[PDB]
Amino acid sequence: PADQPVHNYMIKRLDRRSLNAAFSIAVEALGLISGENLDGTHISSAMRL
Amino acid sequence: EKASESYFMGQMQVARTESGGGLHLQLTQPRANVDLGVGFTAAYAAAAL
Amino acid sequence: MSVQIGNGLLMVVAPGTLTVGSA
Repeated sequence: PADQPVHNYMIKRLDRRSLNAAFSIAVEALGLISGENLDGTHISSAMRL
Repeated sequence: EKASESYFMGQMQVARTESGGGLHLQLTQPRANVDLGVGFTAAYAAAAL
Repeated sequence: MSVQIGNGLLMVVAPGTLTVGSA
């Protein structure tokens, strides 16, 4: 039997992944960055840097 | 192969938590993928031992 | 092209502690 030309229709589903990395920060370094532990001195500038 | 994987990258999100006085940031990036070639598109050989 | 003006927002919400205690 002379085969008739065949067609088709196919779909595909996405897959979903993720990535995550983390980094902390010390407790007094946080006071140094914001400025609440900063003093108008000549040393605290060095520690903030 | 020339293009064997559809690959989508999301928008990076960051989420923290004040655990012990210091921040704890956690970066995160959702991403999804799907093959896009009918038939096989990759194959390995296992040469050495 | 991803770092710190929402990671801006994010760190230094910091210089706000009173939000006073008084009515």
